[PDB]
Amino acid sequence: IVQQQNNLLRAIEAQQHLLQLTVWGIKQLQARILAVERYLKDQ
Amino acid sequence: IVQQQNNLLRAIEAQQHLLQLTVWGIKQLQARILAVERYLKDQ
Amino acid sequence: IVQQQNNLLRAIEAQQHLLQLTVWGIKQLQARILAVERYLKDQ
Amino acid sequence: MTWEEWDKKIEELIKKSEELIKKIEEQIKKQE
Amino acid sequence: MTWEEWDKKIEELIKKSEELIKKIEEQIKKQE
Amino acid sequence: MTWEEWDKKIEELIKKSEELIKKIEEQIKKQE
Repeated sequence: IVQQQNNLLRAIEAQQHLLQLTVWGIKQLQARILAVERYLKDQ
Repeated sequence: IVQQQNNLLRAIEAQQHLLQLTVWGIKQLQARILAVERYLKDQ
Repeated sequence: IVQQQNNLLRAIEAQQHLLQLTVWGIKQLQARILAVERYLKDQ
Repeated sequence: MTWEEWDKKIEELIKKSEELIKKIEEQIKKQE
Repeated sequence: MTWEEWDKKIEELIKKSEELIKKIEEQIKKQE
Repeated sequence: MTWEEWDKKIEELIKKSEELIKKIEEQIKKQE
């Protein structure tokens, strides 16, 4: 059953990396929409 | 080993809060791109 | 305590589906901002 | 898929995830 | 980082996560 | 909520999550 926990941990480690990748994307999109909003305002 | 599960749970609780924060950001960005799409259309 | 792991697994399965849904949204927003960026460029 | 469908699925999965965390957290307190 | 690299890393991590969930779910059925 | 507050909460939760993964991964090596 310690084999189980080692696998429960491996699934959590995989989801930890997925979360960091989603955060990366959200930051990128936020910067891109901001640049567009500023462009339309400057015009 | 019950100490282990209490720690497996703590990691899941931390990822549960990370997910709610990503959902918050996605909703914000969706509203901002929609306002831009509507602006360009109204012009 | 095997009842516990079955519940630890159920929480992970729920977060696995939440992650796939966030990824879906990020892809949608990325395509929509790209179409806007291209529109402003073509004008 | 529609964004309002997205809102519905997200909210259900979050609630379910929260109720599962409560379940686990209580089965520990029944011992520790 | 490129968005197509992002698509590649996401898909690999999801597949890996799914195969790990199957592993765990079977080691429970071998008992319960 | 402000995006800089968002950046702060995200970073704290990630660090905490990483330190918890290290904790678990060591308590396994103390046995297996």
